Amino acid sequence: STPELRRTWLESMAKIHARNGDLSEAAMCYIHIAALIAEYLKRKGYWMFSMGWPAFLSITPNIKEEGAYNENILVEQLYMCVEFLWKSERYELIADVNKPIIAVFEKQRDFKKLSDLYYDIHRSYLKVAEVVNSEKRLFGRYYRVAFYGQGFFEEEEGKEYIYKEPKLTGLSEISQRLLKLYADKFGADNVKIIQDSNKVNPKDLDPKYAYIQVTYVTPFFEEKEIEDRKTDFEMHHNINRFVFETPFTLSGKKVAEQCKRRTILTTSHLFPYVKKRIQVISQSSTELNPIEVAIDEMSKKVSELNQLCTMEEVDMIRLQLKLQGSVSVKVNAGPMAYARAFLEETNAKKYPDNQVKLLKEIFRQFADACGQALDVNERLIKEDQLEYQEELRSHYKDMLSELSTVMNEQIT
Amino acid sequence: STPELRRTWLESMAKIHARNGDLSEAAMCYIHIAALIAEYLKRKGYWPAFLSITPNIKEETPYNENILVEQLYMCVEFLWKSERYELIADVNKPIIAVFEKQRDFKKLSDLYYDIHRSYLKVAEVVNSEKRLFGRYYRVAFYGQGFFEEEEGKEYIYKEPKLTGLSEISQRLLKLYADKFGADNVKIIQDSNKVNPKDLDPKYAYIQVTYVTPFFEEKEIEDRKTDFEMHHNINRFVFETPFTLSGCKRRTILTTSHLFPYVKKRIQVISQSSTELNPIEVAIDEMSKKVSELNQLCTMEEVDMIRLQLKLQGSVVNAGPMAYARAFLEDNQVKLLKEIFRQFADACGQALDVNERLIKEDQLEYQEELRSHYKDMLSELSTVMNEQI
Amino acid sequence: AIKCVVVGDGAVGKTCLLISYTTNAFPGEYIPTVFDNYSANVMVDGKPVNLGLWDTAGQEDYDRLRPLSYPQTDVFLICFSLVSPASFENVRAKWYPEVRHHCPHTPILLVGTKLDLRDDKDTIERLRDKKLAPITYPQGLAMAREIGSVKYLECSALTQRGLKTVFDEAIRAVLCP
Repeated sequence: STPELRRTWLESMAKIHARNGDLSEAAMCYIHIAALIAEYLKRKGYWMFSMGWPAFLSITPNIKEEGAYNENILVEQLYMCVEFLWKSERYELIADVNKPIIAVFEKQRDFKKLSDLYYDIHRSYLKVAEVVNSEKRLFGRYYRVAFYGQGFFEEEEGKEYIYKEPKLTGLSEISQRLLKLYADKFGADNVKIIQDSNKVNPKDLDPKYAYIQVTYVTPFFEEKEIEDRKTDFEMHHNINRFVFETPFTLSGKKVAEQCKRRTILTTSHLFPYVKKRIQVISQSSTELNPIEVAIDEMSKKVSELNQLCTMEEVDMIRLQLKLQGSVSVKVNAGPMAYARAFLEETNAKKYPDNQVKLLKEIFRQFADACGQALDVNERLIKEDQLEYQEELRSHYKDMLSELSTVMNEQIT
Repeated sequence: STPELRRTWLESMAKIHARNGDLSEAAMCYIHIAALIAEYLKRKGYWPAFLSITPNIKEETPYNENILVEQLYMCVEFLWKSERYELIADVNKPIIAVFEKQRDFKKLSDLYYDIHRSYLKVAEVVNSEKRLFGRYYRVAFYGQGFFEEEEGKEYIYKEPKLTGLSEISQRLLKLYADKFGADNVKIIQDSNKVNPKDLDPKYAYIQVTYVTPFFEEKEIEDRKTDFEMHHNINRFVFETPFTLSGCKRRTILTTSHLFPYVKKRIQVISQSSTELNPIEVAIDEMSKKVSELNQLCTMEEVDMIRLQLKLQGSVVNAGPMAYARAFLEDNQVKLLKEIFRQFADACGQALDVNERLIKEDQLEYQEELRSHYKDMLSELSTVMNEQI
Repeated sequence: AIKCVVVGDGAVGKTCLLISYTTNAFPGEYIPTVFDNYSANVMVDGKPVNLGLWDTAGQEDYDRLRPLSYPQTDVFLICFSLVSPASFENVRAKWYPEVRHHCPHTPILLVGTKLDLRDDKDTIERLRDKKLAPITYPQGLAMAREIGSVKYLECSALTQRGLKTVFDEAIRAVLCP
């Protein structure tokens, strides 16, 4: 995209991203633009201080994507970048970008500026300690969209994309938004939401109508990465793969016949990037039968209750609900439908053991904490709500009894 | 192998440097301590990685990360006490790598603030005479028949503050004289040569000579700063001028290690001395002249009366009109370096900086010297072709 | 920090709706689970908020074991589908008389679900066999105003229409009464 032209793209893309709340990406735009000139000035040999364009691969791997004007321009661009991060609630990466700034001030020896350069790095980490893990910061809700239609869409005639919508834009917003944006450019009626979630491709669409698959997705990681991605920021910084659990239940949809499919898709360039959209490329699916998901989804509501107790706040409203979901089931199956189908003596003879054994330890830990939960709900009930909690432990104590009959085993 | 107990030598050796009030040698101990810990946890997988700090870190069991940081934490507080502020940064530089991985944050902050406190504390004391690192002295005892380290050991000592020559010597004697032979040691006031058997054995004898950490030309560019003249110095040159043998000579000995160090003195490995041609003696003094004034103009908050005197001397019975004897002919010209004489002229850029500084009380002492200046200018600049 | 009840006749899509909202996945495609009583956080007006949802049964045999959780709630709402007006007849009489009996002065917006079907011909064809189907927003606004409520909202299960706004005005009832 030549040196002279690929630069002008980033600038007006920054002020444009700046203009309409695409902060993080406009921020990313400047530190990604500033690497581009780092190599061009390396390519004329004008001189990690002054090491081509990989010194900005520290903050993001897609900084490489810019390689295929003077010094104070290189520092005016990071200076403009760092502030864009300061508004984009991403206080962290500002440390990894003031390095080459310092690496030149230490070369020209200024001290006062290096002083208040090292101050604003402290003025960031401090604001982090009251932001990080307070769930105050939020970007979130990346979506998985795909266009399908030949003789309709030009450049994006089919590719599968991944939008980063902002704040708490739910699907009611983005779906109505894409529908509306494209319904009135090819006539009403003929603009099908095509809510599918399944890896559609058969194109049994009667090509007189145009489709637009949409399906929420979540930054997906493994077991070893989950120790690394502890807080709320670290999971949004540089994400390869997002996963969405898609039900493929036998026949239609909705204990023993209900199954779901995790389909992960990567994103080529890593979020956050310059342009808001970026494509998927592959949807590898790990299918989970009605016992593997039972193990994993009944395990899901276990760690969650345990996560409202280590919290310091613990809000009287947010607890009583999730335990009603745990102890006092109404207008839903119930946590015991898992026991009778995959744990009764007559059942659980063809399902392998150790599977059912892990289902035991999850079941107990889900109990011993469930009881820890009702005690906390006794600490902030106050007044009338006490007559209620008297019923909660009742439903819970009975839940222990039935668990003991299906399992042929004593439950304390 | 071993001295993994002599890591406690240093901690002991440090505490005496602290008691001695010689702290710039001391902080260096705690670094090599944490430099030695850093290889042992590297060999067991739990090393010269401080090469930015000091290159002579090559000369470097229950150990933890916490014990390593506590080795660093108690070194920065020596640096900040030693007034060598510039290095707090390159030191606190990988203590953050393990605090960012551990993500302590509240420590990442007030650490990144302590390093902000450093660069704001050096900008206030740089270009003040407030920094007294120390003084350098080449010594040499030749107790071949006495108690000489190996033979006639010769190696430079670092005394703190501004004392020396007289202070270091008369302290060195009464300290060697009680373990040696009282009134059997020698002053040895002359610096040049010194070769044994050329003085009868009294069975002791020690030498003392001031020295300045001499830099080349290529170095004087990066060594523009105040602390850079006293960091990573492998060599000190002392000027021994015969002036007549009745031209100037100069010995530029290099030491083995790099100041600073755990001990106040270190061994030399090469004495290198050269006599300077007479016309070569001029470019050495008249150029040292040129920079002394540029340093007084720039500085800001200039010592005032110090600025006034320096001009007063620049013309003439003994003035820097030495070029009256360096123009009318004389030696290997090589452009005569008269352009180095031509740059010293533009130090007339001083008189203007004075012309702004005084009050109208000396509003005439200025035109007065601006006349002795112009009279010494083009009029005595006739022996150097045109005028400036 | 907000509590919020979901009343209504059984199979007024109460669970069918909330399942589809708190997990963005489009209705009928909701990845199903037990537990019940859902919640999630939503961006409204300017501020973000955490919105809590209690599920209630319209299955008759769970009366008396229903009202005990109404304690602590800060906004109420009653769910009827515009599909079967047998729910609409039964909500003036079963659920407003139930709100006067527990927390009788906390706003309870009644909402119409399953609007999508009000233009479906194959259901108006089963509706014409018994000759009933429409539940009009004129009558909807009026039943809710005479039920002293704050708002009635024609919402839809699928097609997403009508949705979002409901949970928004649920908390917008709390902020600006």
